[PDB]
Amino acid sequence: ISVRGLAGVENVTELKKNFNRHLHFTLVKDRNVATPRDYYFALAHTVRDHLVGRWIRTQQHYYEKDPKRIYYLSLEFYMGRTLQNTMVNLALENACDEATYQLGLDMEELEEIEEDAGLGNGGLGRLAACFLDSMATLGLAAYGYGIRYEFGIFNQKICGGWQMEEADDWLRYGNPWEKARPEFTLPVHFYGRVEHTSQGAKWVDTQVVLAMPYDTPVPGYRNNVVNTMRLWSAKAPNDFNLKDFNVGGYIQAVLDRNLAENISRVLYPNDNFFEGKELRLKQEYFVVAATLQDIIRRFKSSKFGCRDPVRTNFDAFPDKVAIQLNDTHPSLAIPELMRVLVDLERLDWDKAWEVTVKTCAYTNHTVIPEALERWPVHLLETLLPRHLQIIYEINQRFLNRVAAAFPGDVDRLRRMSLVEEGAVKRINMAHLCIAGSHAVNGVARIHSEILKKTIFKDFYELEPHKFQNKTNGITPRRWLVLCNPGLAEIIAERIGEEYISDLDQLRKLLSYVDDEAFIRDVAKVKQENKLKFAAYLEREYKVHINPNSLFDVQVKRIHEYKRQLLNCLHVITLYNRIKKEPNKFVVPRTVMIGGKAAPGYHMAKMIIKLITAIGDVVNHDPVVGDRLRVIFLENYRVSLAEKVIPAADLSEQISTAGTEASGTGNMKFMLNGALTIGTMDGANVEMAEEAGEENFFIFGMRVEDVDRLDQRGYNAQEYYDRIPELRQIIEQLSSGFFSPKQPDLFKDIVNMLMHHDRFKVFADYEEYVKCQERVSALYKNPREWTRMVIRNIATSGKFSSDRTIAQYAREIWGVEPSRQRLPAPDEKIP
Amino acid sequence: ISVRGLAGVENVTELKKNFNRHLHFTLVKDRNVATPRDYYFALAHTVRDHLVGRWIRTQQHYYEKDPKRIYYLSLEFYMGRTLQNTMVNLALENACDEATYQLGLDMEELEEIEEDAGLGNGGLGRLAACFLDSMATLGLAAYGYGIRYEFGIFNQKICGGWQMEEADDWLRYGNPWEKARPEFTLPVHFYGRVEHTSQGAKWVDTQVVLAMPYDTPVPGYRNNVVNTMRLWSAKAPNDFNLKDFNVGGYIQAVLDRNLAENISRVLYPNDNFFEGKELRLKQEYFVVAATLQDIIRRFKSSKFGCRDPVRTNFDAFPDKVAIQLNDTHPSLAIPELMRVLVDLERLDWDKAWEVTVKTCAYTNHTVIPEALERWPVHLLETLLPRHLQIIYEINQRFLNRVAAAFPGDVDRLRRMSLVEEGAVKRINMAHLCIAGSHAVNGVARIHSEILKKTIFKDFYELEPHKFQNKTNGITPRRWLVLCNPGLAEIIAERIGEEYISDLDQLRKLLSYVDDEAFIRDVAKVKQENKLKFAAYLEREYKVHINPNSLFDVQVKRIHEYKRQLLNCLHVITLYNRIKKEPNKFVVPRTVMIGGKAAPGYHMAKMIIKLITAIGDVVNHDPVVGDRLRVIFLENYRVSLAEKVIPAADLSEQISTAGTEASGTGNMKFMLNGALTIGTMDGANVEMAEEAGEENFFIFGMRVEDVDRLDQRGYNAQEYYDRIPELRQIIEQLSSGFFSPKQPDLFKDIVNMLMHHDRFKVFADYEEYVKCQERVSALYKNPREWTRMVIRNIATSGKFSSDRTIAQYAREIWGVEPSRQRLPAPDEKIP
Ligand SMILES: CC(=O)NN1C(=O)N[C@@]2(O[C@H](CO)[C@@H](O)[C@H](O)[C@H]2O)C1=O
Ligand SMILES: CC(=O)NN1C(=O)N[C@@]2(O[C@H](CO)[C@@H](O)[C@H](O)[C@H]2O)C1=O
Ligand SMILES: *Cc1c(COP(=O)(O)O)cnc(C)c1O
Ligand SMILES: *Cc1c(COP(=O)(O)O)cnc(C)c1O
Repeated sequence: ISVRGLAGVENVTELKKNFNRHLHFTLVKDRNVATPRDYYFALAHTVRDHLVGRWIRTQQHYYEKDPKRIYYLSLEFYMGRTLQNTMVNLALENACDEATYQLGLDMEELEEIEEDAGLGNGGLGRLAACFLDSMATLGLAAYGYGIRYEFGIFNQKICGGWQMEEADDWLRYGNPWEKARPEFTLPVHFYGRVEHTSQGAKWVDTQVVLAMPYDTPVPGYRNNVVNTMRLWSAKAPNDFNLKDFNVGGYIQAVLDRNLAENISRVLYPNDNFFEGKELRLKQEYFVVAATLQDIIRRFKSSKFGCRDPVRTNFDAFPDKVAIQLNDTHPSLAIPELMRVLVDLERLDWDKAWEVTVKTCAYTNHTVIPEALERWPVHLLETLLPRHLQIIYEINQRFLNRVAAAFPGDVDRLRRMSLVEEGAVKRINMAHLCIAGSHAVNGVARIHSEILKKTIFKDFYELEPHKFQNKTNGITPRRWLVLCNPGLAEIIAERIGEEYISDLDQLRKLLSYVDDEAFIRDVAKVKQENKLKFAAYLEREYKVHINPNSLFDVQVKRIHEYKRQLLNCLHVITLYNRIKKEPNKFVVPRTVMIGGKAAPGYHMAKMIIKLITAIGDVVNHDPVVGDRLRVIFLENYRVSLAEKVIPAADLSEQISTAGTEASGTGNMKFMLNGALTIGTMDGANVEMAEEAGEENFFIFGMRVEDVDRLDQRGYNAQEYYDRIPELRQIIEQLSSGFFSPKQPDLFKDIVNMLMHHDRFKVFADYEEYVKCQERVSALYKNPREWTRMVIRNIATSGKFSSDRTIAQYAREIWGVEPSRQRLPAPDEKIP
Repeated sequence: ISVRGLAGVENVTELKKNFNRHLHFTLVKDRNVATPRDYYFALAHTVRDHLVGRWIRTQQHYYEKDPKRIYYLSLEFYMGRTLQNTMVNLALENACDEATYQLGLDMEELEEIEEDAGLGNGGLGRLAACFLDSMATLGLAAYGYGIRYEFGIFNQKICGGWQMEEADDWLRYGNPWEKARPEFTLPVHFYGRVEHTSQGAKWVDTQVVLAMPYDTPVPGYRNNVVNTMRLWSAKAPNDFNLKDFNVGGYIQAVLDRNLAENISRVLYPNDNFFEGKELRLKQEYFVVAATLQDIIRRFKSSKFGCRDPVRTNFDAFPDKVAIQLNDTHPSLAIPELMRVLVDLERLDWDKAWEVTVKTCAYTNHTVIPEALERWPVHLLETLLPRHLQIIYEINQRFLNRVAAAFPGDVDRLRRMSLVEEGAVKRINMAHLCIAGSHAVNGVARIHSEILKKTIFKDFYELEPHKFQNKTNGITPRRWLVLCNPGLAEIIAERIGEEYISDLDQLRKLLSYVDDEAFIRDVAKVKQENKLKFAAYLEREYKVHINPNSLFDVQVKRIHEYKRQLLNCLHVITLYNRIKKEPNKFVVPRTVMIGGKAAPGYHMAKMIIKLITAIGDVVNHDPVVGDRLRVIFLENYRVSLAEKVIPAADLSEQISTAGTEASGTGNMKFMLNGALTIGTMDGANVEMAEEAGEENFFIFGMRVEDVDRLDQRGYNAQEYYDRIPELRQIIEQLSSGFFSPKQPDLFKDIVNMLMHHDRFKVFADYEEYVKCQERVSALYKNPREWTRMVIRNIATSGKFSSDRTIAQYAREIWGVEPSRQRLPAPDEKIP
């Protein structure tokens, strides 16, 4: 059937009876009233059963051996569905497929019932998910720590071409994967005030919110290792949240509990954008405070909570603990670790600081200013008074370091301060992270250089040793084996299976680049993938596409820097040329654009309306026929990505050079047989560098060109004046060609494009359509297109998160990865 | 060990492995980190497993056979713990005891970990719970329908002698008994307006709240029948509760969902008291609306949703459906059933009314005015506009009936109206229930007569056939076998086990009233019970009592009509007499008073303070010694009741004649070997009548005396003037003898007692202490005390809820009870 494992005689039988056990005992249903949803749960529970054994021995193991622990703090974990992934990592896929088949059910139909764990916005969140899978696969004693939002990223609905947001109640029917652990609930403080008494400061009169943990298993790939992702939930204490007496109402007091519990209710839907709301800040301290207590408790037991030097010496803390900050969201971990060490454990400042810096590491994910976290001092002042004091003190000592290093450089001092003066005083969380971490890293080579040359230049000069780079990656498991079994199979037919946990081995595929059978196969799976997607489209969304055309897709969050607008310009261009010479041949294309817009991002929502507007016109022009279709992919999410990417021919990664830190969708497309048209931005550089620029469609300005243009000054009128095709499009928008009933509908877009385009869309237009013409040319030659594809796939190995994690492990965490199978799952009950 | 069933070889082994299965697979724990709480859950899950099989066949059965269905609507279901009860009803107690023993655990210690299902306030709620158990035991196709509050009755804490309320988070660690059924979620409407168009009215522009059901199994006693208790939970729709667009905030919209969900958040903590809050009304319509849809859906399938006359003829509705209104809380069911039938199903008014009246029955539980539900019209007008219109129409036609029956009786008309004029117009829900039900019943013989003679006199004259009586009862299972296995065993040693489901058989115990062994035994278990309670006291609450003294206990909600104050007066009297003649012998007593006070009931909270105040004085007077102890039982609840009642010697049921509708705690004490000192109130009358007045300690005014006094006019001064002992107590309170630091602390109590005692406490004082002297006398003669006890126990049979239910079934529901074992639980998988 494929190498989804063995469909053993004993195990298929075993599976079936346990499926029935759960349907009866767990779901309390009988075959006569069971629905597909019930069947999905029975299976999920059956599958989950297989990894609890491993989960328990894994955790027990780490307790015995006591290795250094890696704590990945992130406010986002974009998990997606977990049934299939679990089957894949446990080699249960074929057996489950067989068993369910024998039970007269279609496993695939059941898999579609699982709701996505959308606890993330996009890149940053998905990265964390890929990392977890890699850390488990590499045998690291790692823990993912975050917030259990009961409402993840909103579900996107298109009404009249506009985006409509609606709550994502992903827990509505329950989550069979998580395990509530109310017995490990912890208290988290807010507000209050600071008392300075005799031997130390005291955080007093605080409001208490409780943090209840929920553990979700994270299985490594076929190595019997199952790590843990701990998500915190906010709960109100039953005392003060009722006991602070003297009138108010008993009922009201109870109803008001949903005020402390609002902390974990919903994820903020922003991308590369910072919103300074109090609820956000609360979420940030909540996950940090709870997590740290858990970390220290585990440390206090270790082998120190037995003997060792005997005396809670935190000197070994860094040798046993490593906490990675996914961006600045969990940045309060730094001053919080200090608070605990100094205020509670009573360590001297300097010893505490040494420990803190030595255990913390910070990862930066962007360089655009509006994304940078700068919290107003009055907010920190009210909500976390002691943390502010600690920050000021950290700042004080850091600046003194600077002054001593750069005597007299007074401007440098203000530039480097963690405190920003002006309208309102703010705290620069990024500066905080740099100062309190022993390593700072970018997510792509160019992005990392930009940090050193630009944004954090002063810090780099101060401590050059801190700055590193760790190019992002993706998990071959979910992003290949899971979503594209067809491709994985044919690759395995030639080079084996070892590449799934050693993606570098894909290079061996280079020697089949001239293989006639392989070329035919690679081309076949892609055709099968396109057919399946084209079907799904009519199935769940309804209104036909042509599977023979070129599948041109751009899927990612909607943003000005991502330039979906540039994609738009090209689409309109294709349309106008066809209308000009109707009876001239052109390579057919289905351009698919999908992505979510943050609710408050007006422009982004305007662009979504533009895309659908273009489709309204283009898709109903008889002269166009089936040569050009514009489709907006609704509710783009992980599960949807697993469907489009394998069916994509052309991948669009066209952000303005210097704006996309790295990107990861680009890597997803490369490993799945799509060709890339993009700019020298983020990881695109490393990808083209790995496959060879001849096998990549690069175009547009490089970072240097962008800066040159800025010196000069960007004037869009120029481009408008010299390119008639561009002018024609702009006047079509301006006159209502795409919005008849509301002719001025797109005035904001045009206005922006002509007068305040921060991402110089026009500057890259000419080179973009020219480049687009080259891909159309190559598509006309199936054999050569496919051969170029094989060159990309065979050369994507470097982009697996296993590689990324191995680097973090060795160069930052100080731990050694291991592909050693944990001692089976085998029963055991001590 | 006892007749808690057989500890079979095969089953104890089977139990043990499943206990381990759950500990591992369900709790995901290993023996090395498992805590008593974990062990409790493993067991609960193991036990629950045994009744899912029966649960499924029971429900399937009713579907096949299709009998008349009984729907018990109540806003309260005081369930308590359910682990033991389930073991008892399934004959699993000894086997589980053995198995856990072999696993090296103490079952009793684990049982104490289970949280109480406190979804009730007191009598009314517990009645519903006893009823459910009886309906299952009698094989009735019955369903308990209510609201799943996430916060039940508050947990009571005594601080400085005052009551402190704190949220009852009973779901904190999960509820292994319930089964969420999100697939059966239903919509419930609120607000909106009424449109009158061509063919009918339309309830329009309503706000939608969703009702998610949660099913809990209700096992009959050893008959393999497992009925269902369906509790509704409020959930917000993800559309409009987000989709009603045009600014507000996406985050805020999501956080505001906890506004529609507040409907099922907390139970109102009132007793015999009506609070006209909107949230209450919402809760009332919520349970009614959701339940009815479920009822009709089930009806539409039946055997009509196949064939029958073919044409949704609701003429058979009453032959297939019976809905019992537990008080007026679910009274909206009447106008709602009309709305659906008329507005949606399109039946003519008259045919709809005939059906409604024929399927509804109303149970009244009190006669005090402040407890009567009278909803302001402006509230119904805003929240349920169409229901108001229907009510007005019902009223219109009903009054026309009256006018025709009593021509010219204009005052009768206003008296009988469902609409009350005055300050604000209100709707008399009780009048509504009488008009729309075919039967109205009281809960005790005297209470039922009072209804006919007083409160509902006019209605009785109009339709004498509607009024009936159904004396309350209690379940011998929980209230005997479960809480007093010792007593149940010795009874069984003589007369067998058949009495557990046929309590009348207890009469046979009469022939052992002179049996020397029995007398010794009955006396022994009570001594053992007292020792165990005396221990528990020091264990969990701490500060000694004497097990040889007379256990004088009064446990029930704190209320003025319950007269805990009268009990107080007596206690102080005993104290004063001892202080007068220290070296005179008196029978030692431990008087225990426990009960919760509604948060807003100032007087009731003042009484709690008085009781603790008396104990402060009495318990620390050296001259008193161990002859008199005053203890306030904290957080009185079902699980606590199961502990005190079996250890009680004297039961206090001293409400002012005519105020306690029935009472059920009184019955609990009688069946557990306690003697009763009380007034001729509620079921006390029937109890004394059943055991013989010679075996009961009756005292005080009868109903007639109370009325005589009211004609005359009640003047407490008189009693104060003629009884020196009474005067002495009042001046002690007034002068601060019991409250030194705050001398005027009890001015409200004294003031009330002297000037506004609605329950003439003083009028019954003399006859009360005199009577108390007679019980002390009899306690001095162990052999005769015990013989009187045997007379009560042997004669309590009539007070089992099986009897009550059998009567409801035959005289109101029109169904025949059956003690037929359902065809085993045996596997089966169709
Ligand atoms: C999470 C999100 O929507 N935005 N988002 C960021 O703010 N930073 C992002 O991080 C990812 C992962 O490191 C980068 O690949 C991406 O280029 C960067 O924009 C990213 O995707
Ligand atoms: C529920 C509650 O606390 N109060 N409460 C009532 O309002 N009515 C009550 O109903 C029960 C059960 O029918 C009666 O026995 C009791 O006498 C009556 O007061 C009762 O106990
Ligand atoms: C991989 C992924 C992303 C990242 O896409 P980019 O093109 O790097 O912005 C975002 N959303 C989902 C659903 C993803 O799978
Ligand atoms: C039985 C019971 C009641 C009823 O007691 P009464 O004396 O009838 O008011 C109230 N609360 C609990 C906990 C009960 O068990």
